[PDB]
Amino acid sequence: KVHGPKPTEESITKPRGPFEVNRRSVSRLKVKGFGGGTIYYPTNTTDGLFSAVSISPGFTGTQETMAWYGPRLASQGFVVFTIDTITTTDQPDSRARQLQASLKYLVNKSKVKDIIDPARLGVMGHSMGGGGSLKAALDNPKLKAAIPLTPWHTTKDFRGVRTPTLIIGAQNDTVAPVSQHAEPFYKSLPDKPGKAYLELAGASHLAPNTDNTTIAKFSIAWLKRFLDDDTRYDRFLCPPPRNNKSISDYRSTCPYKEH
Amino acid sequence: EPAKVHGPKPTEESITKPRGPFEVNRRSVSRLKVKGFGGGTIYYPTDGLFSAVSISPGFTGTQETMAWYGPRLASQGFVVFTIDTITTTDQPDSRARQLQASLKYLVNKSKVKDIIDPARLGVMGHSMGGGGSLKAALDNPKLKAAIPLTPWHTTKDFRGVRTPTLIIGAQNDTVAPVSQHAEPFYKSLPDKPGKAYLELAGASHLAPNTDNTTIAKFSIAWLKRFLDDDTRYDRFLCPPPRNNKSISDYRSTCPYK
Repeated sequence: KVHGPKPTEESITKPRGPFEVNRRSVSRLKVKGFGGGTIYYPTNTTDGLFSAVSISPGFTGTQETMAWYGPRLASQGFVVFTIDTITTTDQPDSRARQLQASLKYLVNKSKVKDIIDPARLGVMGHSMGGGGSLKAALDNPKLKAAIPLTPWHTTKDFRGVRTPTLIIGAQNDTVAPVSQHAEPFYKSLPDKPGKAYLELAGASHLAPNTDNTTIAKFSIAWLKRFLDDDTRYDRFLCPPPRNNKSISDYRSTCPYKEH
Repeated sequence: EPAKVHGPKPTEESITKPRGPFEVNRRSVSRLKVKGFGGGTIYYPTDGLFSAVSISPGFTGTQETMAWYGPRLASQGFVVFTIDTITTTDQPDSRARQLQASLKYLVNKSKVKDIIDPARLGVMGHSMGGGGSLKAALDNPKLKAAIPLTPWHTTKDFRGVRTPTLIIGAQNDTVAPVSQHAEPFYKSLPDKPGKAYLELAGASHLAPNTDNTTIAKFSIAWLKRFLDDDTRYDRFLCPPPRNNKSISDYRSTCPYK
C-alpha cells in the first residue's frame, strides 16, 4: 500500500512530489485539545488511503513556523496537519498530548478522516514540539513514525519509545544544544525498530522553520519507509549518507528490517 | 508462563501478618561490585521460581528506609531487592534506570538468579524512587507490576505506562502532596491493564519507611495479583476497600480482567 512512482534522488529532493495538495483550516474555536491548525492533503483521494502526520511548533511558535512541511510532505502522498498549541508557552509534555489530540481529531472528526489510514499515524515537531513528539511516541506505541526537529526536552531518556524515530539536530544549535538534547535522546532510543540521527552542518536552532532540502529528503524517506512501510525508500536511509556537506554527523541502526 | 500459586489460599489474617509462610534469607550486594546502581540487599524465600521486585529509596535516602519491605514481602514468596542508588541525590529518571539495572543484575548475575522467574519482574520505590518506578515501567513495558509509594516526580503524565500500577499516597504528605504528584500520576495512567490509588489516612511522606499493615496488605495483594497472576488475591483489590479507617481515599479500575 504505497504511493507514487519508484523514487530517485531527483524525485525525493523536488519541492513537490506527484500529488496536488489541498488545504483546510481548523479553527482554534472549534477544537479543545489543541489550538487548531491547517490540514494539507492530496487532492487525489480516489486511490488508496494515506498515512497522516501531525506537526508541532516550538515555544513562542505558531504553525507559520512549520507551514513549509505542509505542501512539501503532502505532495508526496500524506495528510499533514500543522497544528497550533493551546498557548505558545506550552511545555513539551503538553505538546505531546496536543499532537495526539490533533491526530484523534484528524481520524475521528476532520473533513479528511475517510482518506486516512488510522493505523498509519506519525508525529513531528520543532524544539519543545520535538520534545513533545518524543513523549507522544513514548505514550502511544501505535504511532508508526516520529521526527523530532532540533528537539528540546528536560526528560533526556526515551528508551521506552518503540516507534521508528529520526532525530534531526542542528550542529551549532545554542537553544537545544545537541550534546544536551538531540544526542542523549538518540542514544537512549532502542536499537529496534529503527532510529537515525541527522545533524545539519553549520545549522542553528531555526533551520527547521524554512525549506531545507536535507530535512525534506530524509523526512520524506522516513515517513515513506515507516508510515507506509514503503521499502522502496530504504535506499535513502541505509547505508547511512556519506559525502554530504549539509550533514555534519549521522548515526543509524541500519539496516531497518521489516518484522 | 503459567501463573504462580505460592503459599496457602490467602485470608485477611494471612495477608496482614508481618511474616508470611516462606522462610526468608538475605544476601548483600556490594556497591563496589555493580555499576548501574549502588548495591543493595536481596531478600529471598526458601522447587519453583519466584517473581522479583526491586525497591528504590527517595532523595537523600538509603536502603535502610525501605528495609522492612524485604522480610515482609520475601516471606510471601518474592525475591525482593532493596537497592541503594549511585548517589543519594540521584533524580527520578536516573532512579528508574537504576531500578532496571538492579533487575538485570538479579536475573543475569546475582547469587539468587537460579530461583527467579525472569518473566515476572516489578518495581517499587519511595518518593523520588516512586517517580523512578513510574518511569521504569514507562520504559520497560515487560515489567509486570509497579508500586510507587508516596511518589514524587516533575513529570506528571504517565499515560504511557502499560504495567499494572498501585500508587500509594499519604493524605497529609507535604513533600509530595497528593494533589500535585500521586493524584495526577494516577489519573494519567491508562484504564487497562489495571490501576489503583490507595491514600493512607492522616499519613505523612515518611509513612512508607515504617512497617505499615495497609501498605503491606495491598502491596502483597498487588504483587501476587500482577507479578504472579495469582488471582486468589483479586478479592483483596476488587471491589475496592470500604470502611477502612486507615484509607482516606481509594480509586480503582476494578475489575481487573
